[PDB]
Amino acid sequence: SHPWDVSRSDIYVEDRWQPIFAEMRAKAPVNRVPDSPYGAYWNVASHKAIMHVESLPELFSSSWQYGGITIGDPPEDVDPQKLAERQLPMFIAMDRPDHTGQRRTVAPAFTPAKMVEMEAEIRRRTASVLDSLPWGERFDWVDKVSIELTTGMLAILFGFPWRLLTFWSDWAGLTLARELADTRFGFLGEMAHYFQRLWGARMQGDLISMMIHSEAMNHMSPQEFMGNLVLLIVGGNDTTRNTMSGIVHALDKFPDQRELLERDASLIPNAVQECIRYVTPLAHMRRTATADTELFGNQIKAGEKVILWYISANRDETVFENPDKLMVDRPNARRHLSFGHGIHRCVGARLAELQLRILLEEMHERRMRVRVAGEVERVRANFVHGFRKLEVELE
Ligand code: HEM
Repeated sequence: SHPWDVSRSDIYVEDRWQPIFAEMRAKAPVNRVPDSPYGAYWNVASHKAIMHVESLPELFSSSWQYGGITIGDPPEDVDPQKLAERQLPMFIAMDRPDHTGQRRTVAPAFTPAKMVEMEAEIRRRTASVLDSLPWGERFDWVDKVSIELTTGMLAILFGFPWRLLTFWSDWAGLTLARELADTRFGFLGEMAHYFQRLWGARMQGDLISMMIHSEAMNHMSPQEFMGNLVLLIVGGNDTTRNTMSGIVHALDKFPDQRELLERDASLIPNAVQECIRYVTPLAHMRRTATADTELFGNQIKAGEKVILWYISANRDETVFENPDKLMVDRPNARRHLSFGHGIHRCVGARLAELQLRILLEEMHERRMRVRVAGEVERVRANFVHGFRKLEVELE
């Protein structure tokens, strides 16, 4: 099924996946892809099947041992433990019970209590950044806004020395280029050392603080430490950037909506949820079947890749009436799957929602309107989904 091989990056760059996942959703929501630059695998394409799969982790594992949570798998041939150091264990890629203790030790930084406590500094930062922007001129929003605010946000959380650490997120987050694996492991080396120094420094409220004071994560293997660092870095970086990029693009595509949001900005909390759905910053997550099973009248064999395509689920007509339309006021926006579902569901969702609400808010104080002007580059990927560059002009 070359025709339902949706691991190809063109269709996300060319933004033409819509008809393909619709065919799947109609004829076979679950279906097996026999070969691809990623071997064989199952599409899981409907809303209910993703929620289903994701609610049985003992049976659809997300463990790094089986291969982690992406559509890629480590090797080729590759060199042994002398260079089989590459693969990174991380709690997103851990089964229970290990996952539970690891999540529980970052979770308190994302209590609602702590979002009330973090609102104020975010608002100022957003206000500032947003106030430095040149009305009339054309500039790169990704760079000037979305990277700035998100990697800003990420710095706060770690207690990082104040675009700086976004370097080794675009690095960690290409798996198809043999030649480039060495220079990648290099870069992740750098940050590992850097974050190691930072570890000893704190070791004397940030995620280091909370990780240092946790028996889960105080004694992490070199590999795991790199992997968990990759998680919290990428987790709280790329997804929010791209949502931020997609928002202005989506609204520039759907101005009907923008001028309804302009009229009524009580609709922002929901606007955030409709953009997160529309954009789907991460287009999929992976699981690996743990044993033989019926999934949706399909016989999943033990060990097979199961790809959960949120990007399809977020346009499942069973739940989203007129799905390809951005409907800011859409009353069930909330029930999208851009944060996943179940035990691994985004531990950060609330923080993202803040950043994005606050932005939409002090934007609409300045009565900003963002027009997409110059070049517009989507990320070349089947995993990350959003923009490298998005040039824009203002009201
Ligand atoms: C629009 C913003 C975001 C999106 C779309 C997003 C999406 C996701 C997705 C799809 C997962 C995997 C869920 C699953 O497999 O069931 C996830 C997990 C995670 N996200 Fe996010 N995320 C966002 C923001 C953040 C932020 C701001 C942070 C941290 C600062 C963060 C940290 C994490 C972590 C740590 C995990 C692993 C959680 C676990 O396995 O228990 N994310 N996120």
